[PDB]
Amino acid sequence: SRLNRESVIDAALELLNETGIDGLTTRKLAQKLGIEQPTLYWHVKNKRALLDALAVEILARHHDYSLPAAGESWQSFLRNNAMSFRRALLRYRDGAKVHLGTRPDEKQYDTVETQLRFMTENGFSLRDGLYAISAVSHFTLGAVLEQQEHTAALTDRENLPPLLREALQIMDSDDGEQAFLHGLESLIRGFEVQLTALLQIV
Amino acid sequence: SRLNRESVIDAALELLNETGIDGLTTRKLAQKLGIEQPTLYWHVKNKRALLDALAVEILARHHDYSLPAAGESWQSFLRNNAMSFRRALLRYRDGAKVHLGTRPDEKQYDTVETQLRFMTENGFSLRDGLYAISAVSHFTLGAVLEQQEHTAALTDRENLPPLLREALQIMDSDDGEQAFLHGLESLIRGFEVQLTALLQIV
Ligand SMILES: Cc1c2c(c(O)c3c(O)cccc13)C(=O)[C@]1(O)C(=O)C(C(N)=O)=C(O)[C@@H](N(C)C)[C@@H]1C2
Ligand SMILES: Cc1c2c(c(O)c3c(O)cccc13)C(=O)[C@]1(O)C(=O)C(C(N)=O)=C(O)[C@@H](N(C)C)[C@@H]1C2
Ligand SMILES: [Cl-]
Ligand SMILES: [Cl-]
Ligand SMILES: [Cl-]
Ligand SMILES: [Cl-]
Repeated sequence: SRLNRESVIDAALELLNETGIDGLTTRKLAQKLGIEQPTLYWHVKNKRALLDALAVEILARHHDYSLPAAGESWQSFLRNNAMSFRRALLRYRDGAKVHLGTRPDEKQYDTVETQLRFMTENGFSLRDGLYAISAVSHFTLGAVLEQQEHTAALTDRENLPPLLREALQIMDSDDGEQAFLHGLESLIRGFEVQLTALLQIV
Repeated sequence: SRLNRESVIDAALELLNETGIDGLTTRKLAQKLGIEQPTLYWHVKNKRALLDALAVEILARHHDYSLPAAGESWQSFLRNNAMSFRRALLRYRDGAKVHLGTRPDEKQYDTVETQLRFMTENGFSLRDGLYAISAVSHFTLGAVLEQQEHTAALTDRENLPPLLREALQIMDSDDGEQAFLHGLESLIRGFEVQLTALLQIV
């Protein structure tokens, strides 16, 4: 097959979706691509390189709300950005796992700079703006992680107390979206309390 | 070596700390234990079983704030519980990854029931209490994930714009704890706004 950047990543995304993060071995990638391993090594040195590139491409493909609308409130931007990030992370098997620990790629610099600048323009110190964005990112990654990994575990592997029993029905009543959106509102409002408080005790 | 539950888990925890979640293969576990693979299979059927058991034991060992103090506020319980959960997840390499997607084990039923009951006693519906606890869990897992995976990536693998440059210094100025604690306060306060609002628009 074609071994340009785009096609290697396509194939790796396919292989990820088919077999998860453990299936992504340079060995199985060579098979999908129809090549020998030294051929693949010329293009792709190791799993880390591959994963870093997949993380960027997952957002290029499916992260459709990466910048604020004109005059958009910071609350609304974080909300829309979070839902977009969640969507993108859920579109491939183990995609959140792929994203973990990545730092912004050079291709993403202008976008992440604008996000950070936008927060400071709305009254946050750089630090407080970053802690908000971070918290949103972290909560969204955890929520997605937990969902994706739960589904995996249900393909592999009775005296419940009553509240737990009900709580289990509730979590499993949708894909996680209800709990995620409730949490996201809580988070955004907590940032707001913090921001508006200025130097007052809060 | 001894192949009781306790010693198998000890060994697997050791192997996890030494080699991360990918190092935990039934094959490498058999070597640490000084046994052949069919011997190990009698005790441990597959990786999933192992991981589920490790997740429970990581909390038994290092999760020291799993229940509310007498008269403790719900805010203070969530705070103390979250910091405890974070500590426990950070005590082994890839321990958050080990915990992902696990549901409460029978050994943990009484504790999780009490957590859920405690929330409802403090004015939450079961559902809203669960969304709070979930959000805390998810945010803590993401935060820990991101930290642990970042450190891994720094063992494997220059025109930064200014805000990103500073933001990178800030994240890397500690182990993640500052951002985590700031986020946690934001989250808890957002739950409070939601709870006290009752049927009022908020
Ligand atoms: C600001 C920032 C971000 C991210 C990030 O990893 C990061 C970092 O590692 C160090 C310092 C700053 C940041 C994101 O992953 C990312 O997901 C991202 O790259 C990103 C994106 N590229 O559009 C986002 O939308 C952000 N959003 C999920 C809060 C977030 C922004
Ligand atoms: C309530 C609950 C919890 C957890 C959980 O996985 C869960 C679930 O999967 C379905 C329904 C309810 C819950 C936790 O993982 C756990 O980490 C947990 O087992 C736990 C523990 N065993 O002590 C905790 O302390 C909790 N805390 C991190 C918010 C949280 C509580
Ligand atoms: Cl071709
Ligand atoms: Cl080619
Ligand atoms: Cl022995
Ligand atoms: Cl034995």
